[PDB]
Amino acid sequence: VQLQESGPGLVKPSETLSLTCSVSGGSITNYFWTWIRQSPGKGLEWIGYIYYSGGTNYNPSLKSRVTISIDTSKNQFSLNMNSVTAADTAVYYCAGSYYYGVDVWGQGTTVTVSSASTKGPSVFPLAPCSTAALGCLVKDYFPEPVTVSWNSGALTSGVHTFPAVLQSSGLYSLSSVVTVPSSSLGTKTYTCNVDHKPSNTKVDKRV
Amino acid sequence: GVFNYETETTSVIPAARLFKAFILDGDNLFPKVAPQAISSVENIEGNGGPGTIKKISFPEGLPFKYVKDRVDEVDHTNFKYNYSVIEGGPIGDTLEKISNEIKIVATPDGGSILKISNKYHTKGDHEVKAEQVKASKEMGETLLRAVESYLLAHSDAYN
Amino acid sequence: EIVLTQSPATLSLSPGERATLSCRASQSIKSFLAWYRQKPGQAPRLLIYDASNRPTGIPARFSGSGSGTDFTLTINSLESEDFAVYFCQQRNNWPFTFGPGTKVDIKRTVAAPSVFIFPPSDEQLKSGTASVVCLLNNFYPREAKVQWKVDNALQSGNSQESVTEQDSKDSTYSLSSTLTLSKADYEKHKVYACEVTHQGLSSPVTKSFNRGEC
Ligand SMILES: *[C@@H]1O[C@H](CO)[C@@H](O)[C@H](O)[C@H]1NC(C)=O
Repeated sequence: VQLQESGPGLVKPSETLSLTCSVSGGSITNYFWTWIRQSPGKGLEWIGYIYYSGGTNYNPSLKSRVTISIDTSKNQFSLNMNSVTAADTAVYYCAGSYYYGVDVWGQGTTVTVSSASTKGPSVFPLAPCSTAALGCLVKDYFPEPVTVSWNSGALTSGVHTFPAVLQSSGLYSLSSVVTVPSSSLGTKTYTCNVDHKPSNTKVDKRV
Repeated sequence: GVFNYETETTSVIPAARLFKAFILDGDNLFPKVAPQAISSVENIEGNGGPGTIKKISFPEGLPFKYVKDRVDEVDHTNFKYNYSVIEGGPIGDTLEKISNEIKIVATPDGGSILKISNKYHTKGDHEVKAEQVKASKEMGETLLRAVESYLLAHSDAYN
Repeated sequence: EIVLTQSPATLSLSPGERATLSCRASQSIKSFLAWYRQKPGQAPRLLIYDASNRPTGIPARFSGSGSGTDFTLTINSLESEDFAVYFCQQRNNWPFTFGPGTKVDIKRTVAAPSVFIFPPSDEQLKSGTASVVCLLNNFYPREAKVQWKVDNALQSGNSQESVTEQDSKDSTYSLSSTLTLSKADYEKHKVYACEVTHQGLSSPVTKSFNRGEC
């Protein structure tokens, strides 16, 4: 059973959060379809869950402004949270639950509630002048997140993509690195793939 | 006055396997699969069968503390279960009793159907606000899907 | 809502030891407690359900017990891959609620960092800003001291650091210090060095480059 989030990563204050989750690899009948969010301030928080019969169940702290809908024909269910504020900035997980707990989860989509607009990142190569390291610097982007892969996902061993750091400019910045043998520097090609979905930006930068 | 209510839904569970779990062993499962709705189902008087009086205790915080039901028929063959709510909850001056019949029938695709009839015997000629009916429909949906989700999580249970 | 308390917040154990996590509920949750593991960057995975039972596929080295207000999760023979945060969840009364989480850090012997340095790219200098990065790869313990030196000047307030989570395989950390400047300030000096003082180093290690030679 598979779940994929899809929804805006940036919502402006007092507007409506809208997320949708696609179910595949299993019937819409199997689980209690669930929305859960995770924020540093509030930890793991149950938003609500819906049966495939339409019966909803909402968290009282959010029932005031949360509606969860299901469309059994398209094998989808949705979350709609309106009048969002900064206290709603969190990673949102769509998930499927049995009676005993959450059994399968979505990837999680990061929603940032902000008055600001999106800025795509600037990607610069990190290279030197027996073991050798290479990298990319994903600088000056907003909101979170960005995703970095090396050589279209072929280079996975030895990869370190760091937590993003908030710069004093108000924009985020991170760097991703990988170590390789010095022997394969001139032979093999190295390229980092930076995907910033909120700005609809993909930058393949060669090192 | 008598006021008649009907509703039909479906389950992916076969009729026999659902009847064994959702009806016959519902005393065990309802506090286990939906503790947020039912705390315990005590069998005050009887042998499970007709004449039995169950005490379904609810968690504090729900509108009602408890109800007491009476078993009227348990059809182990045609998968019928007629029972009556006689005390507690909404029952009192403006409502005499709630008589309920639940039948489960098998569908060709391997699932089942739940026919749920509610018969509200009001004392005098009082109306029944939908809040009581809405609470019963939500309660039936909650328990049905909880046992359903239990039977999907444990494909061994109830054969 | 029922409030779950988890004790302790952090525990640091060597692989092979027994990890004992605790969960406490403000009211009685009869047996309706679940335990989840959340490895960094991933969605939580359920490990124990209804406070003692184990979903199919979860190894037998995980177990839970308890009733009422006090439950405990036990991990026999910790692996380095068991580095994560473990949460408890009650399902007795809606809304279902989680605990604040207990983070299990994996003890390791001291490991010296590998120090690399990166000049600013030509593509970035055309922006009008300069970022020189220093990498401390696969070390332990977490604490380290990155000192930035331009022409033997001790830099202050123009550099930020980021640290990875503990590695699932070798339980090590990695750190990057990014020294941000303006293009004019960068061009007026030549020697850029990164000095690393770590517990696994007999003495501080410096990597550097010359501005004109890259
Ligand atoms: C169920 O039993 C009640 C008696 O309490 C009766 O009034 C009702 O008609 C019965 N329903 C069915 C479908 O037999």
